[PDB]
Amino acid sequence: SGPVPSRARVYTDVNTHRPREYWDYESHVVEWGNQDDYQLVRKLGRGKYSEVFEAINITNNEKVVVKILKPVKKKKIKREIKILENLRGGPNIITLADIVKDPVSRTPALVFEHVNNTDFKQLYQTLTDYDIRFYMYEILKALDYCHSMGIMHRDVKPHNVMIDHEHRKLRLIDWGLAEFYHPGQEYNVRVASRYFKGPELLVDYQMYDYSLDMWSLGCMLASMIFRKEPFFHGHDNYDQLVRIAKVLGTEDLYDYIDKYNIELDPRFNDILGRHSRKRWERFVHSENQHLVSPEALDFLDKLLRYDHQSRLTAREAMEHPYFYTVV
Ligand SMILES: [Mg+2]
Ligand SMILES: [Mg+2]
Repeated sequence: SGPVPSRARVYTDVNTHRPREYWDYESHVVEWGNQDDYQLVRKLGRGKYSEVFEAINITNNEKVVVKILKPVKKKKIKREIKILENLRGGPNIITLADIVKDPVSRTPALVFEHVNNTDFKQLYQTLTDYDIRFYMYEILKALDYCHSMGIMHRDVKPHNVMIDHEHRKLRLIDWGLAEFYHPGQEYNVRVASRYFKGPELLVDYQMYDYSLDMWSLGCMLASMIFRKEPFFHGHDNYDQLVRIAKVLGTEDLYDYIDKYNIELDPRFNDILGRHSRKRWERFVHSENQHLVSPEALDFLDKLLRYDHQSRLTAREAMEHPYFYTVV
């Protein structure tokens, strides 16, 4: 009979109740303004399909970021743009300020709000217990908003979270893998980044939803409270499930596969072996204990679950006792 169908527990039909113009991104007309208003100042990073620069808008002195695009399918760029436009102005969502092109080279570019980021490899080791709770609540505001707007980010990871620590300002960026949620849709599982891929992706369960982002968020939380980055460090997508199984155990993995009638790729039986669950307290030690609390472990336990339906939604997560101390 094939895999058992699934629906999101929250915001299930939000796109169904909107007109085609909202979610049919392939029909969206993109118009490109003139990049001449922007003077490039310095390179900030390289993306999957872009080179990103700090720039200044010469007409009004605003500091921005210009994401200069490499050749990509028109469908992919329309998706990123339409999603950015639909989410523009939402809490902790990066603002797409302009869509432009250099007059001579014709190279297209996206212009964004600038964030003075401290890379996670330097920042995370300095965060206090309160800071982790604060920034986690900020990411949740972005995710509950985008999920309510019918969008899954599908690439939540530290690299995609810009933090201006001095100003306690966070923005979720890199909407290049984001997609509209339509209940019943069988999606491509080649999304997210290895260490942050949910078990639904790793076992090829296509009918996933916003809860994918909540697994990725749990991977980030575990790496921050335990000072173990990344938390699940697989050598490839198959070994990534083994790393997860060595923590969550194989019994619940096989129960998840059975519940959804998932056809498990034959290489898994040899590599998964048999593993009992490792209690979360086993990850606590002298150097991370000040970031751990019963509330942090209970919260993490409700994010890192095989069964995507059993994970906290972003709104349920915001109501968790772990955030009761957050102003
Ligand atoms: Mg990317
Ligand atoms: Mg990025």
